[PDB]
Amino acid sequence: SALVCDNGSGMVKAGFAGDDAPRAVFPSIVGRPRHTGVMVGMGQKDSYVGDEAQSKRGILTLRYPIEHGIVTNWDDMEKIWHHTFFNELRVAPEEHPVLLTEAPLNPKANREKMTQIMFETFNVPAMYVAIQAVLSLYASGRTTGIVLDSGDGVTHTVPIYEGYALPHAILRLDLAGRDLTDYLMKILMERGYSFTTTAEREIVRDIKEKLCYVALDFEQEMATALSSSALEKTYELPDGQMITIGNERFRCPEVLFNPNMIGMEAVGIHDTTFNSIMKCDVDIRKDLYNNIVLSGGTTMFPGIADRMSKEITALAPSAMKIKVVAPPERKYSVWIGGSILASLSTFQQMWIAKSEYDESGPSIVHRKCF
Amino acid sequence: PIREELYAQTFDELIRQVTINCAERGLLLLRVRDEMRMTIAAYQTLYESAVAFGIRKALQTEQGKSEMESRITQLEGDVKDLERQVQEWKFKCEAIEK
Amino acid sequence: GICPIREELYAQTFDELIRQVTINCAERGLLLLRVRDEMRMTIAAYQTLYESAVAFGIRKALQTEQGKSEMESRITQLEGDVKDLERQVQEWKFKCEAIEK
Ligand SMILES: Nc1ncnc2c1ncn2[C@@H]1O[C@H](COP(=O)(O)OP(=O)(O)OP(=O)(O)O)[C@@H](O)[C@H]1O
Repeated sequence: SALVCDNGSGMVKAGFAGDDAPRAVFPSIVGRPRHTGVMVGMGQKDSYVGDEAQSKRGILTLRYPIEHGIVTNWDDMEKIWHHTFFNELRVAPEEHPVLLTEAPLNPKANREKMTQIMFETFNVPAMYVAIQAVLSLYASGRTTGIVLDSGDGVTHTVPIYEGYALPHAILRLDLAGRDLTDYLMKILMERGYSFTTTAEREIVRDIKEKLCYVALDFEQEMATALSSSALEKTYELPDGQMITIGNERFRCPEVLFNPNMIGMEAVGIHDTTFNSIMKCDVDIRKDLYNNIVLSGGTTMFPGIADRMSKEITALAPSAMKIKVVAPPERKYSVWIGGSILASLSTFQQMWIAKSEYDESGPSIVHRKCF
Repeated sequence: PIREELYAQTFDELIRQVTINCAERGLLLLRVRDEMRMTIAAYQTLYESAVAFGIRKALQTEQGKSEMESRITQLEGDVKDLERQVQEWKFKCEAIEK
Repeated sequence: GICPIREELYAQTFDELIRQVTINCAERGLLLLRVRDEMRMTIAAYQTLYESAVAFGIRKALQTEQGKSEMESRITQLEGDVKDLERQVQEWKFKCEAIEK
């Protein structure tokens, strides 16, 4: 009798509690139809959401509600919530308690307004919200350590001790899988092709999801690519065309590793992780080294864990051993963390009752959220 | 409509037939109609809940907009007062120079 | 709560049961199939009614929303002008007061 769902900047997921996978996951997009004449279509709706928006994107104008893990609008956000509850899930919002994710270090005003929208327009019985990173960590069973929540839109290096995140140690970076899509498009253009529309963006992200490579030394990788053409792998098109792929496969995470190729003036992922652990006190640094996880949609690249291991060892003192994990299903680890947290007898104690909102304003509730 | 009650009676008599056949399958037949009724009630409750959500959202957006125009009026009045203060202090400085 | 997989599995069980009862005697299976189809059409009508209710809710939600982005922009620009006037007032206060001393 519980529901859990995400706030992903893209490809948002939703499902019940105590399950191995979300019930339904769909792009987090809302859009309205433009004003025209003869409706050439059947079964039209008010404002299509998610998969319907993807299917009929050519006849819609759409606005993404959540940017870099932070939701800009609120009307679009509640539209998404309505769509999830009443189309994909067919569930009563008044009935079940609901658990919701939360981007690390969000403004108190944003959190409190989000809770009040959850509770007033929906009249939910008892709603709770937790940070995505803690759930992602708990997904791998680990209770302390560093988490590289490198999701779509935003990346967050977050360490955890005592089972809860460290506020002052949290670091933020706006590197994104969408940024990687832009990099892949640019690379494919100087290879020479035509990719400018949103359908072409969809094709590009499909290509990158199907094919990518993470290796150790980009110099020797490029040398091998220019010498031999065996790794020059082919890929289909929706129409009968065949496009062959080279160095861009290795370039897909090179921009992740060194933001200078995109000119972000930031540092690499390994650099950010090392900076975060240095911000951490020297006591639990060995345990944080032993507990390294990669949770996020972008953390699915093949052979990335070993590269992060090499980089952190190189930039770390040699005296202590590291340990980086790579769960088989890292994308949904937030959903699994939410589900396992919900399916706990003691967790029912930390719910936020409707009566509490009735008796007091949500400020003390934002305090209680811990 | 009204066909449903007669259909329920006929299906219960069909249950009588299958339970004079008297297999454990009859218990399954009692269950399938139970979850038919369950999903019917769920559909009705979800319909009423959708209507309630609609009206509640209307109320919330209306109250938010109302306090919005209150803020508009107060801020405009503050702008007028501050402008007046600007001219007053300009004249004070000029008079001090004189 | 309702679940498509639950509905599909129960439909499969109903098919197996109707197969058994038809093997017993076919007419009972004919009646059971007709009853199955009739509450199937009833639940289809209920689902359509619910979808209509959802469409009503979202349509009226848009109607009540009706813009206010220009409103928020007006909020921003007006408060900016307010703080500008505040700072100018304090600056002129300080300047004239110092000249007076
Ligand atoms: N096979 C794949 N390999 C690598 N990356 C992928 C793959 N499939 C999808 N992605 C990336 O994962 C991203 C979305 O992942 P996910 O939904 O887990 O994170 P998110 O919740 O959107 O991020 P955030 O929480 O920061 O908003 C997409 O931007 C996409 O580029």
